[PDB]
Amino acid sequence: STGSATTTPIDSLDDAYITPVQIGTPAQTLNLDFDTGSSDLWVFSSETTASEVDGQTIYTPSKSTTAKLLSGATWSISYGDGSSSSGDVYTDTVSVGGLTVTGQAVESAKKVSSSFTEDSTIDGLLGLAFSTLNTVSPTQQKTFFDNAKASLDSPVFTADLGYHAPGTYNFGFIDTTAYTGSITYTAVSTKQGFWEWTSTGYAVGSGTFKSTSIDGIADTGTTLLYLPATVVSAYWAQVSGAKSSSSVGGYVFPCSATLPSFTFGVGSARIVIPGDYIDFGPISTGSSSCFGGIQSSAGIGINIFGDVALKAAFVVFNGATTPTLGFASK
Repeated sequence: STGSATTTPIDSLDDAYITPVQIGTPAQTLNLDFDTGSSDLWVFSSETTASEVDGQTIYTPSKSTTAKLLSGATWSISYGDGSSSSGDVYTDTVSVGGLTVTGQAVESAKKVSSSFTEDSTIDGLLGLAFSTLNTVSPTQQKTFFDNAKASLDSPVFTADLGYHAPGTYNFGFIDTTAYTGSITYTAVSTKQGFWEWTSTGYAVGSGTFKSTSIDGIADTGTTLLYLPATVVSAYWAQVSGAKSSSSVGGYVFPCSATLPSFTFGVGSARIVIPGDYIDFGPISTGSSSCFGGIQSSAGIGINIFGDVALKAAFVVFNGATTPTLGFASK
């Protein structure tokens, strides 16, 4: 089997991408944030504290004839700075573009943190990291991809995110018309539960490519590109007036600037992120100071190849017995 679904930016800045997902019988369609950096499929629901729902579409398990409460099971995900989302667990039928998994664990939120309430465009998350990170207790549950894997024509999914435009998630096949040239595959460490790999280096604009190993994760659930401070300084040095601001919490640059591209290495191949992808707009409405899309990973503990990087590429998440990651230009 295979499935395909269009993923769409939630706003004019590509702050995140939502993909429609059918849950239950009859289907309830929720717009989920497909997240290769986490491993829980969790949703706003009829059980979510009423004052914490503000425009989101909810899953109502009592209206699904295939929903079954997973007895005694709970989940909780904590955020590095902001509270937590948590709840109970059902099993139900989940389909993405008709690709169907029966008995998928669907984590129903009883509480969500404030940032989720405040974002009416995201009805929940569909995790696509490795199932070792799934938070359900006392019985860990499998991701949608893990449950689908054996049925798929190939045990793979691909991310083709758009800049200011819709994109595609495909499961089970490689659309060879979606990229240019060849796909370069690179090794993955699954020990931390992420799609963790090593970039071979970087270049700023038309400058010299610097060969240096950059370990990090391919994370569709993170907006920006987080890299070591030396790399980030080399990039912003090329933007007149750009500087790291402690109060804002990262690099800002004059909105009038024209940003250079940024190139990252995958083996001997090169992925070029156009400068326009690095502009995240005014720090506050009406400001002429803009927020950069490449930021230091210093406080994070890991480098993150988030949407700013991934949307420049066609990305293959190969879940074969030894997983690998593929990148092609597009």
